[PDB]
Amino acid sequence: TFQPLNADDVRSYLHKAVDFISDYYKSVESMPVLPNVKPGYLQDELRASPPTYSAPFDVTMKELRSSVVPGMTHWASPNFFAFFPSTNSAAAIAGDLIASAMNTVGFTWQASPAATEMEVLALDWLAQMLNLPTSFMNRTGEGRGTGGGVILGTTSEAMLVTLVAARDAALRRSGSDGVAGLHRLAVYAADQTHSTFFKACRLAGFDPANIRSIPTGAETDYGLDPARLLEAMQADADAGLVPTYVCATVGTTSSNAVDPVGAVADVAARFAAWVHVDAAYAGSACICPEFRHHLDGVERVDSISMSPHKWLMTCLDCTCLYVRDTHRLGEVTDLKDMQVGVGRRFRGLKLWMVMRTYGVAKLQEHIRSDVAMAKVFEDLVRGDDRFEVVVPRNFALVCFRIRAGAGAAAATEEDADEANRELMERLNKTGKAYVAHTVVGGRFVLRFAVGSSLQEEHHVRSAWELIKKTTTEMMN
Amino acid sequence: TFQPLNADDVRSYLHKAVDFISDYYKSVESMPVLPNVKPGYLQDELRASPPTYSAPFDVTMKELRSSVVPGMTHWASPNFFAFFPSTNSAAAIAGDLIASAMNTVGFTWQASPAATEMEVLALDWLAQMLNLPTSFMNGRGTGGGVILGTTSEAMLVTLVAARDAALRRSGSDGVAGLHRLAVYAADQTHSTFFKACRLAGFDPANIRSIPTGAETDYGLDPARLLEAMQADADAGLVPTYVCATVGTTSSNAVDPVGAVADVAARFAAWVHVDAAYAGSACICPEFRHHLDGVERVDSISMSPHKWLMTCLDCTCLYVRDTHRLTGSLETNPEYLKNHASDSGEVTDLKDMQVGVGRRFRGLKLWMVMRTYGVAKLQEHIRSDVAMAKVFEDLVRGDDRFEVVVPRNFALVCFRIRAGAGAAAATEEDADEANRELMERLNKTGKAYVAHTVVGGRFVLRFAVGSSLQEEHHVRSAWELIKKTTTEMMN
Amino acid sequence: TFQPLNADDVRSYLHKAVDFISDYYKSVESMPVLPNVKPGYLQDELRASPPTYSAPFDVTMKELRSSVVPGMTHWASPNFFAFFPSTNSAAAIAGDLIASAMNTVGFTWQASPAATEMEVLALDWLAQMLNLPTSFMNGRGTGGGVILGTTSEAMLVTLVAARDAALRRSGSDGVAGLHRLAVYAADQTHSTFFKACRLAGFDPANIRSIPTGAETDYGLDPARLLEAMQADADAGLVPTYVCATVGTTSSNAVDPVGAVADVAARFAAWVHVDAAYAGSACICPEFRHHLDGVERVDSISMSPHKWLMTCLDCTCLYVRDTHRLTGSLETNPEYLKNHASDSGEVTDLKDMQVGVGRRFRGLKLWMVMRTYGVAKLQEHIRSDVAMAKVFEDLVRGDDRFEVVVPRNFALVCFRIRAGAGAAAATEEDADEANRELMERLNKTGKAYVAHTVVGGRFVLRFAVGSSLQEEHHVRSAWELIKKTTTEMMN
Amino acid sequence: TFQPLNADDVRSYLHKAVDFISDYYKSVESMPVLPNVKPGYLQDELRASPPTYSAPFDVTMKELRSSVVPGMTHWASPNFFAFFPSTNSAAAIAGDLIASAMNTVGFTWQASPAATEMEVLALDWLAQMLNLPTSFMNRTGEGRGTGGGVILGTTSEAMLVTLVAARDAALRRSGSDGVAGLHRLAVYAADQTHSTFFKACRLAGFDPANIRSIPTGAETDYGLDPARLLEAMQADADAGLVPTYVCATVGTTSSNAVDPVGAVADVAARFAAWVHVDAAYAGSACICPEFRHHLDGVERVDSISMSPHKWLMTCLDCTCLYVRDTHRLGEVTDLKDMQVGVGRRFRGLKLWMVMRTYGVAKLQEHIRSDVAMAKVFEDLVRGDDRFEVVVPRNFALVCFRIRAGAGAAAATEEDADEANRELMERLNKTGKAYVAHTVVGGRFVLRFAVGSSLQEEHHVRSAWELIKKTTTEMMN
Ligand SMILES: *Cc1c(COP(=O)(O)O)cnc(C)c1O
Ligand SMILES: *Cc1c(COP(=O)(O)O)cnc(C)c1O
Ligand SMILES: *Cc1c(COP(=O)(O)O)cnc(C)c1O
Ligand SMILES: *Cc1c(COP(=O)(O)O)cnc(C)c1O
Ligand SMILES: *NCCc1c[nH]c2ccccc12
Ligand SMILES: *NCCc1c[nH]c2ccccc12
Ligand SMILES: [Ca+2]
Ligand SMILES: [Ca+2]
Ligand SMILES: [Ca+2]
Ligand SMILES: [Ca+2]
Ligand SMILES: [Ca+2]
Ligand SMILES: [Ca+2]
Ligand SMILES: [Ca+2]
Ligand SMILES: [Ca+2]
Repeated sequence: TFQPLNADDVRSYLHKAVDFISDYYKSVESMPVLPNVKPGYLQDELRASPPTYSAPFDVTMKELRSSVVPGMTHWASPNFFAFFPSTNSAAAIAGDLIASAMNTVGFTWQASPAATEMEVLALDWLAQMLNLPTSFMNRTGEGRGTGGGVILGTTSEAMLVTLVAARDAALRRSGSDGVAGLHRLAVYAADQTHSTFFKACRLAGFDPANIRSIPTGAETDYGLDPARLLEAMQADADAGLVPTYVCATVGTTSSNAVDPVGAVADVAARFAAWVHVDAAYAGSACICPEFRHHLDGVERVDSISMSPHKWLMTCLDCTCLYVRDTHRLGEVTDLKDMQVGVGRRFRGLKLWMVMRTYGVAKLQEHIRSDVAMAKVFEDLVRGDDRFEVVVPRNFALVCFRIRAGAGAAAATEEDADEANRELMERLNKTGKAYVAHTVVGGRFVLRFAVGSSLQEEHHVRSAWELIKKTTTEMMN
Repeated sequence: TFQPLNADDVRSYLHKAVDFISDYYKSVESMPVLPNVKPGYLQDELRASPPTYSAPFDVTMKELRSSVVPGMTHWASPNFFAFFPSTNSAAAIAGDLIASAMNTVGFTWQASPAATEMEVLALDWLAQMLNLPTSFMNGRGTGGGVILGTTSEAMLVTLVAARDAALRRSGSDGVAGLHRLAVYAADQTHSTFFKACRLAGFDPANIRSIPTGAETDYGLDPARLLEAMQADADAGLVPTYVCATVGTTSSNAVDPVGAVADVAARFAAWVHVDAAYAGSACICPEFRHHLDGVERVDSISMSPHKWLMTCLDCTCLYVRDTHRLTGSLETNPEYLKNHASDSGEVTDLKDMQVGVGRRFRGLKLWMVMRTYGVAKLQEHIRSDVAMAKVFEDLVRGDDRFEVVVPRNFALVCFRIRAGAGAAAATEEDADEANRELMERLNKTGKAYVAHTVVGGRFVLRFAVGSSLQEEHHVRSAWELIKKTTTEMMN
Repeated sequence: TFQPLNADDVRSYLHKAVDFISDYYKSVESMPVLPNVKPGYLQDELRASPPTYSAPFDVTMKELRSSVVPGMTHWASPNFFAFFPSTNSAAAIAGDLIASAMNTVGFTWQASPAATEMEVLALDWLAQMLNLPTSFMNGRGTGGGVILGTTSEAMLVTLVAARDAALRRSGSDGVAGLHRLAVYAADQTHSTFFKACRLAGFDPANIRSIPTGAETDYGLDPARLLEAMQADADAGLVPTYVCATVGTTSSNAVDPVGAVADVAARFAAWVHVDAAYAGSACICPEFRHHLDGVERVDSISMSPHKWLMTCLDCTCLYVRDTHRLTGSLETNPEYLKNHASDSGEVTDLKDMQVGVGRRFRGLKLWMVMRTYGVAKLQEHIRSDVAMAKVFEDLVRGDDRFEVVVPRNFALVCFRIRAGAGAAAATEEDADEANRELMERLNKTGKAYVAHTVVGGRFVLRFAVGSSLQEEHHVRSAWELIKKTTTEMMN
Repeated sequence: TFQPLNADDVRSYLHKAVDFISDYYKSVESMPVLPNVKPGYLQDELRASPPTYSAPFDVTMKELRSSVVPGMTHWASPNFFAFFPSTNSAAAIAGDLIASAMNTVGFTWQASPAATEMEVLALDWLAQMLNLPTSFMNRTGEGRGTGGGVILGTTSEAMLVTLVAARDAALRRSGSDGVAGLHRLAVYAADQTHSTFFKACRLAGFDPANIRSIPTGAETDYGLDPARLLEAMQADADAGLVPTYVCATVGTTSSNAVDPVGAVADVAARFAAWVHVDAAYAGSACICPEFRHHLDGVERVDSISMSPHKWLMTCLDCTCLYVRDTHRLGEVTDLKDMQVGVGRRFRGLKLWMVMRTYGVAKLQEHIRSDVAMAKVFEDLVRGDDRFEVVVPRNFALVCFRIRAGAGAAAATEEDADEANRELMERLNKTGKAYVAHTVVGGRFVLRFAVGSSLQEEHHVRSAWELIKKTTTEMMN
């Protein structure tokens, strides 16, 4: 007699969830962004064992309010300035709600034709927004493309599955008996490429000795030097190793550096190496013509990924992987085999709803207005001699720091490192900001990632006032 | 001025979504479980290109109802009988909705303390329901767990940990020795295990698919496993990892976990238990014996998004030594550093998975257990098992049919017997008669049945438990099987 | 390589269209006659821009069913009771389909001889059914006819011919004298007549709307017309054209054609008879008296696309002297010259209309008469009249209501009487009660009723004859009126 | 008991009509394009009076086959080369079939919301295809335009209603008491503008003395000289007359001349005169970028019309009128009042179906392939010294003639006039062509209008062979 999807519970539980969400967005700014809890706090609030009997959903919701919410970091806060914002939208939430309720598993087209076709559709649509070549598209206006896509959970998963494909292709090219020649394969990326990529390399079975982190410096604004790449790949080829894969990043995590995609593709072409472009964050901006040059040369690379669940208003998970000329690996299917596990939820519905409800023009103005707020902040930092913008701002992330010589409490560059750490910690104690750091050229640097979905320009200006106020109180 | 999370839209879009969900559940039984669409229909109806301008959300919902829903296979239908049902609940849907709205990314504990602490709590609660040994929970314990999206990822990361330890202790020169490692699973083990082996760099020649047969009800014969492992060792290979399945995908065979563990311990091989579907049953004491010996394995996974009313994605992995996983999976990039991670007192769950980011998946799982309670979760397992028993006994009382293997949970494997009619004299005729019966059942729209092969024989699976499905749906499906069969014989 | 008329597409698109039409007629009664859509819904659903690429016609038909049909007011519904019904037939639809496919443009006889000769034949056949004087047909006759799209165009071209003759004979200096010309119609004459006067350059101060009242059942009083014309003449104006209506749009009043003609003949004014709706009834001998005196008028029009089962557009204009029309309307451009036109033996129908091109509209009208015959067309008029009489007598037997004027054809004008209940004590209350009754009836979706004003009183029209409508639809609509009324009183 | 729309008749009558149409298109080429009937033939075939009783539809269809079809001029023939082709499509026919069956009258939005909204939609869509300014559009992507459109029956109706609006506006500007000053208003067009325009002028009440036909000559390829226009409009203004309206034609009927729209608009702006652009035939080509310059300046004119029922595959009737800044004359309505009679059929459904089924790209290639066939013919004529192409070909119409001096039977220019007339008559007697003529610069000229929907390139080449054969047999 127990019906977990009975009509009354479904409507009343979801209505209570929706009420919570409405209130949460209306009040999240009034909360401290970073919570004031210590590890282990939750087990001192909630019972240690699952309850034997059922409770009213109201009891569950009040434990969510009393014990969960106060322990969260509010990514949705307009004063969240860390990492990259997980931008979101009413359409994306509604689409994921509907996918959760239908709860289909699309491991084949037959297991749900609409789910597979919508994932292909959403991928082909976004490929058009990015102005990708037809070689990355499944369906075309009248016919078929020569490429394909799949909606994965993470950029790391995108890296792994393209690493595996490149691995097996190089093993065949080099006459390996199975994996016996795996120790001859080498892989390459700039040292600013995310550390999860080198981890993916190790997961795929590449030898630690042949995984190359190419040093970058400020003379290229920490983008990969194609000459240093060629030098490293040639030396490996000369020594009997097989250059197998290069990851180029458009918009690195630490400082939003940009690797030159076309130059990297040409250098890798000397060795028939696979080239993957990681544009997890900044890829979203490339739907705008004034950012699309960052992907020039993508037509010569083998794969590209970007994550709408960062900067395209689509809640997690949504990472889009595109692969060129898929025939080296009618029926309308995504590349379900370039996926850690086939057998996961209908991720495509929310991405389609985002594009269909808002349209390309609003998606582009969402990018442009975030960039404009980032420029407002960058220009405020540049107007205060106590600070410096440590690298050029390419998108909506600004890297800045208190200079050495700003005050007597920042006399040496070691002093400045400590002052910037103290500033970041003071900002986070106010509850009116969440700032985290990185290291650029040996220096402790504050990141300022503009774009939390609820955040408006006055929030950024107010954050800057707070940075000025806090610095001033520190320096005397 | 464009505000994607403005209060008006958030409320009305979600209310329109809830109205759709309400209607959908009320009307899904009356739709055909399988659609009647051709490949490529969707881009025909929606367009080839995204719109330049915006549209009211009512339009999006209209295209959902008009173009998406008619192309769906309705997993939620009470007449969906294939694969394993994706059981679901109002609480799980509500939890995932709230997690989607808060949309926190919990790669570290600091990135959102409650997201990681609730996941740990939820895993611990499920471990208690499962009566897992305390060595899988977390004093001095090394045990621990992670929610992942899939069994495949759970297989992948334990394969990688086993691989790295084998290469290290066997003196591999980097990965030059990877071609020496060997892995084992019964031939009834899900195909994604063999795929995860290939992902991790294991050599295809060294991935052992151990034959099984009716002698063990297609469970893994431990003597045959010992034979295969010893032979590899004698040949200079390194036996590295064994996968045991409790509740196989095809016929719900159960591998003897304890004896597999004892055999593999002669080689210090990693033992993982895949209980993706049947693990949820083990919250019931009459099924917990299928996990006896888990106290001697290295890892076990099961998916609440199959049989524990928690919408996809939700797969729970438990390990006896988290340090063996984080050794292979951890990173320490500068931009993620924080005092809590430095202190060693928290586990950053990015170090238990492939990726960095992750959703707040603990919320839905906790909401399911917190709202419904153990007793209701147990009765949910039991009532599905009883419905499947009803169907099993119906099949048994009709001499044209046979139950192909013993029924351990809520999947019945059955077949039109050989010699049941003039259109099934041979076994080759029965093979074709069962395929005809399956295609006919699906064509009515009042069933979705898919097949498997059990010992060379074409077999129909009847997987009970779709959340909206009641006993009368199962009885009516049997009547539909009988009547379709009778019409096929003459 | 793109072939818009390839055989495969022509056949399958049209078969899909016929299937839609079949379904539409079978299901239209079950839709609400009036839609429930907001202004602007369509571009929301279809997009703001045309697609770059092609789509299967099945997609076009799907958007027809999903987005167009739900926004329609269903003229074809048996419960459509407003305006005048657009009566239709399988033969007329088939005729227009074939004309659309052959898609000839018949500006001259040579441009397609059969298109013009069948139009002449069809007009002649209808003139016979109407028992028009032979002076309207074509020996030595000057009479003749043209099929036009609208009564408005028929009004326009006869206004222009009358205008040009008045200016010529009254000694206008070019069009300097146009402000001296005057035109007359009863105030019950359709608003498009006064619009056509303005199009032709008549002065708004000189366009006479003669008052009518209950004394003549709102027909034009010829003494009041003579008064208005004589007064204008005495003042130096030139009475130029009079329009008489047989079957007015509001209440189906009938102007006395003979006496209007005799009054206008004292001034040599052009007399046109507008019988757009009721002219089709005059194929029945018991209605032909409404046209007595047509033998003395200059022109008469009526629209088979109202009450003669010929889908829009189809309006027939007859004149006693085609030369008075072609004098104003003809052109002789060089590229259209041909021997048949030069010979004077054919009438190029571009010289009887505003435009150059024209469809083969004679085909549908001829197919209707040829397939069904006069007797069936007569019985079609009579059965509609009898259904309207049924409704009229129902209204009469209920003391809360009144029939407002005598019923001449198949339109009943009725009203909630003053003093019928406590919510209709005054006439101002009855005016509001009838508007409430009308809005309620339409809200049910089982009726579409619209109103008119008869002698300062808010009145409901009940226009019988929608082609799918049977007597039980009329009886059920009366029951719906009674029950809606009763619920309104308390 | 007689149901004219009973289900059996509807299906069987329409199926017989569809069978007829299928056969007709398959066999129309085998018929003589021009029929061999004399005036009055039909009344000698069919009964003189309507039948008293009903007959089976088969009887009706067989009279269509026996007596109607043999008397038709087959506009649908691939060998129809006259006037302008009435191009057509399966989608347009299906849409008009469906409109005929629904049979709604859309004189208000409420009388059928979908019909009005679809007419506005189809107009706004085609305006985008023509790249008309927003000032001619009803709805915009996110908001509203400042203009509007209406789907009329004819170009003449478009002329009349814009003439009326311009007339009443000039009467108010000039202080006229009603129509008392109508004799002061003057109107203008080149002498190549269709004669139905000067007729429309007379219908609207303009004085014959003030209706101006501006002479054109070969020095402008018979396009209107803007200087001659200004000279005529200035002289009228100087004399006390009120210049009220100018019609500019893009693609004249006789020779497809093109009036300079922008220059004409600027000249008319001196006098505040209304400017209408008639592009009945050639307007359809302006959905292609390489023809769109012909409409340069449309942004400064008051109205523009073109007819999809000529060159955009939409069966009659379909003439689209657009009016700029409609506020000088929410709710979504066409300009139903700029229409001779409000109260006509749902013309919009077939135009939408054409655009939705085939898409912009196929509509453009339909224009380009007709033009290409026209160029093939033009180049064949130019390769034979006995002929001349008398004006430049702008679209898919070619004007050509046998020269004087071609043979001894074409020695004087009067002889050539008679030889071209004899050629045209011989071509039409074969039944394998329908050619009609015009006069250009005092000379008898053959028109050759490419584009009948069934016509392919071999049909045009074969017509040229026939012209060569026939000329040769004439000249000896
Ligand atoms: C369903 C099932 C799986 C599915 O694995 P995923 O990676 O989650 O797609 C694996 N193993 C078993 C036994 C199953 O029943
Ligand atoms: C966010 C980020 C990642 C992390 O990706 P996951 O989805 O967590 O695997 C990788 N690369 C870049 C450039 C990133 O910004
Ligand atoms: C319906 C009707 C009209 C309609 O005129 P149109 O120009 O065809 O729209 C005119 N007069 C009368 C009496 C009518 O009943
Ligand atoms: C076809 C044509 C016309 C004739 O228009 P109608 O629709 O018959 O009134 C007018 N002008 C031009 C340029 C034409 O080609
Ligand atoms: N260092 C990674 C930051 C990150 C990882 N996954 C993510 C998803 C969404 C926003 C940010 C993010
Ligand atoms: N001289 C006019 C030719 C013409 C007039 N109306 C038409 C419609 C369709 C094609 C040609 C045409
Ligand atoms: Ca923003
Ligand atoms: Ca809108
Ligand atoms: Ca650590
Ligand atoms: Ca159940
Ligand atoms: Ca297609
Ligand atoms: Ca003549
Ligand atoms: Ca009737
Ligand atoms: Ca063509």
